[PDB]
Amino acid sequence: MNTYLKPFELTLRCLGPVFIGSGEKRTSKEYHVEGDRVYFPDMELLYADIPAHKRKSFEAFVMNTDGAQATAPLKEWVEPNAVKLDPAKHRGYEVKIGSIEPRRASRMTRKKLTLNEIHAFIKDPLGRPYVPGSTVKGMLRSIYLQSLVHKRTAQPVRVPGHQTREHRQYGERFERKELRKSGRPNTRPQDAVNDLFQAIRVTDSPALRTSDLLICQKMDMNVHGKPDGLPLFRECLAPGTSISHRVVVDTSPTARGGWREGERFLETLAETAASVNQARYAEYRAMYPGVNAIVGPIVYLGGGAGYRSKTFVTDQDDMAKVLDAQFGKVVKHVDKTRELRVSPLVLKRTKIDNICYEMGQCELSIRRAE
Amino acid sequence: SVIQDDYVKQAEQVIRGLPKKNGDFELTTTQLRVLLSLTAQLFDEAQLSSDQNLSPALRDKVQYLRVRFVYQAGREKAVRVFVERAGLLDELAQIGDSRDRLLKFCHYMEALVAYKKFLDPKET
Amino acid sequence: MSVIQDDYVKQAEQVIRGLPKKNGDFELTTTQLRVLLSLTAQLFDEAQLSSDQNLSPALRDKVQYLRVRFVYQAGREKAVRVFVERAGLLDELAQIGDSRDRLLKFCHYMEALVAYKKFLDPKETS
Amino acid sequence: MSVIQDDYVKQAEQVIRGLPKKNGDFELTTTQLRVLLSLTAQLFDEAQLSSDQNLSPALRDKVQYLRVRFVYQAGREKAVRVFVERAGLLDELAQIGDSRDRLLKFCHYMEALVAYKKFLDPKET
Amino acid sequence: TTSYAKIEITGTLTVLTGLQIGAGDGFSAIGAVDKPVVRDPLSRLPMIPGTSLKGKVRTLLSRQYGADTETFYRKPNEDHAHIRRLFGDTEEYMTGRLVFRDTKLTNKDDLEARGAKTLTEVKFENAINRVTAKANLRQMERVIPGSEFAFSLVYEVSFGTPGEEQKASLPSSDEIIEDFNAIARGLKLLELDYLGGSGTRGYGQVKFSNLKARAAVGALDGSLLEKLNHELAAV
Amino acid sequence: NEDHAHIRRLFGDTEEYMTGRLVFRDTKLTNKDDLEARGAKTLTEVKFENAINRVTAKANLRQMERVIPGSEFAFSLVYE
Repeated sequence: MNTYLKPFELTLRCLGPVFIGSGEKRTSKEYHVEGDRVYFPDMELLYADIPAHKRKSFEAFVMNTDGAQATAPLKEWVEPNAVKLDPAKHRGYEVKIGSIEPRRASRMTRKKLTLNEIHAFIKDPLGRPYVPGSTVKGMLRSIYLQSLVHKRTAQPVRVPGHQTREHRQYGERFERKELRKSGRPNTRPQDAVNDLFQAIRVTDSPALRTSDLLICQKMDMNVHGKPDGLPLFRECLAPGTSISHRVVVDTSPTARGGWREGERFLETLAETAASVNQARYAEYRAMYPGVNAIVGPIVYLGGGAGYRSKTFVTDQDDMAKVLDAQFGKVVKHVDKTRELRVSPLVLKRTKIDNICYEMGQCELSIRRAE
Repeated sequence: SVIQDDYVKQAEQVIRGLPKKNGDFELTTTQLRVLLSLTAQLFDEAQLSSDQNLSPALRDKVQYLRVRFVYQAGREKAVRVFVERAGLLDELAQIGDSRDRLLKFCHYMEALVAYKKFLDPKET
Repeated sequence: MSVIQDDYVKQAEQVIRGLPKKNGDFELTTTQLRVLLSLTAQLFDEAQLSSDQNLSPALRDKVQYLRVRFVYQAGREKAVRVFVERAGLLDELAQIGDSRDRLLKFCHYMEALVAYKKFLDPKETS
Repeated sequence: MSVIQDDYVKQAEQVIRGLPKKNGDFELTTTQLRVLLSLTAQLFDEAQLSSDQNLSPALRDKVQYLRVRFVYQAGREKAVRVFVERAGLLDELAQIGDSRDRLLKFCHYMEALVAYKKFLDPKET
Repeated sequence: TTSYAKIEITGTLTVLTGLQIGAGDGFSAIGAVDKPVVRDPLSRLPMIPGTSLKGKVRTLLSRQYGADTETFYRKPNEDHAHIRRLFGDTEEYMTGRLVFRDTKLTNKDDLEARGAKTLTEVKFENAINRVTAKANLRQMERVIPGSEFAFSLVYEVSFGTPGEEQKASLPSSDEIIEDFNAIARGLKLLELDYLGGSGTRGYGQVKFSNLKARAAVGALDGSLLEKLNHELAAV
Repeated sequence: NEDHAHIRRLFGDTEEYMTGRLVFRDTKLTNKDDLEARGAKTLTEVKFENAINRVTAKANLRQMERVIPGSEFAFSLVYE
């Protein structure tokens, strides 16, 4: 450590799959499955060994103009003219698939879906997956911003209005009131140099290995307990991986660019993670059948975690007016949230053919290591 | 060869003919920032090179650029109309080993992202 | 032809006065023209030392790069977008062609716009 | 319509005594005007040896450039701005259309402001 | 001391999380991101400008000395007499005693030996809303976490600027230990900090390796260079 | 004039060794066309530096010009 800079050790153990998207989505003309495991070859190595007389056909196959109807796999084109997908000539990586399930009574016509699109995890410039430090620090700006609003408040938080523009301007002023508390001598009091989260430095995670990144499917259970398999296959993580970040606090005085009480907040970090767990989504999780409530130092990380994890709204009917200010012509949420008292209307649970559990759960712990 | 001598005049007529929705210009400048960061490094090593014929390493880098223009236009409907109208897959086959074919291609490529920002709103 | 008039110093005074205000202090700074002013000075130092009235082909491909950096810079900034349109800098750059004295005429008009920009603007002068 | 009151030595003393001083000295020194006193010497020595009564277009070209270099220097300096607007130099440079006689009165009035600048304060040796 | 000397301190600077100094802001290429990084103007290699390396270490050392003496140093020339000795000021120590350098990337061929294609990655970030969550995008460019830079700085032992009312003298051998002790204390503070950029969101974690001192000009006192190598042994 | 006797006979003074034995010359940039062939658009770069106030954490920007690396000057020095 140091005599004015105090580090910590933030370790995150994932209980469900974790998906941090990169902005990359792969089509079915790049991979092809073998049983359960799906192979991802290198895109340039399988092109270089192919001779030049068939390269004009391989360019017209990936760029779907005619022939295939943009749903054919790689084995549609490579099986007649047998170019062997060898894992030694094309140094890629192969990995398994969690589960595949159909929908319920959607036409009964028993439709069976396939893996048309796969969203990709964010990777290193070498090719290995990792966890950014901008994602974990955005989680800690929801743990601290819910413990000051779920424990106690002056008024219970009500979103004023119906339009989404006044729903926008309420959120950007509650944070700017509860976190711009530095008090520099001659500046505006709502300036970015007054933000209390400039004294917390959350570094990135070390690079993991791609041997454990399975493919999931978004299954939306309801109050009856009947999930449906949406076409949202994505390359997630698997429960069992340990992610270890480093957090550094700064013990300079306030208005010098420091926060002496963020260190005191970080020593009780597993405590506020449990107190926000019992008050926000332990009672919501107990409504849906077949789901067993855990107490835990439970936090939520990454996409596919739900609307409740990324806000600080408390009341269930308060969440429905803001969701009906951006949606509403598809499915009416206002009348449906007062019949079964739930918000949102589904639960993002997954399956790896063995145990049905949630999407994005983690187990949190910390220590004050030098 | 498709690139003219005055390439700035024909690179502007390509952008005026791109397809549009009820708004305009479904193709953005963020959908091809992985194609722009690979082109902007081929331009650097070709400029620093002194010999006229390309290196063997300066042909494996051009050949990797051509597999990204089909792997990005395949998974995007807006990009594949842009590559086929600007003729980027026809010009990359003309560059066998000549250095001045590369620099004429990289000058024409960066005159397309100039008129891509200028001929529309919504980009800062 | 000839979008720059004679007595261009009077024409450049009216261009800078016709800019949007945004609470007095101008939207356009000279820092937003820094990558453009450093290229026009390199072009002016090479056309001045030459002698022939027709531009060399090693000098006529630096005018085409200069008029493609003007278009890119006007596309991603709205303060520079109106200033380029109000002064007519893209129409003159396309009509330079190959003559030496329609390139020197462009650079003398370019100095008067920067000279009146620092004079008619506070939050400057250091 | 000139600023010169047909004496220009009393008037050049009515400007330097009215310049805004600071706690120590004047805010304007003579090292800031070296780029303008070197271009005005080339206009003096060129217009003197000409026999005509109106300026040549090569001589009329470098009065527009001295007009632009005055505006740029007054834009990026506070002390030169309070000195150009006090003497009335930028309004007088637009009065010289092509007259040789009105150009020579400017150069006489310019060096009467430099002579009293060296005299009315120390730190000019 | 006894004679004039110049001490050269070499080393290696390796990048652990992605670095973005980013002082271009307009000068960079046309096919580039909104916030580009500092590159070399001829060879297009990423660089560390040396002004950012000097100013960061002086900022971290002015807070370490400002917490042990319980005063807030408001500006330079008001710093400690140990920070204003090896970094410069304009009052009584007019020149540095420490010469920093600009640093190009060195292991370009070692990165293309592995599977790295571009020297700088492009990272997409998000800004979510804490009610009815909608997000706006930004794109960041940063140097990849395998890069290595050839760190170096020089240290000068002479009379310096004595002042108009003083008798000039050379710094004793006990004072050169206290100068080198504050260098390695200021280089251990940088391994906790982030060397320019976002930093609090995971950028710019950096590491030092193989720090050793030489005697480039003139001889030293004797059994003094080996105890300057021991102050640098703990980074 | 108080320097060493080996410095004042090479560089000169105004008391004993009136003129130095060394003549320095001004140098100009030679490899301009070599730098333009390797891709230099300008012969000088502009560097943006930034002083940070320690109280308000504000920004005091400045622009500095300098000769780019790789430039090469012809050196000459005469002895008598």
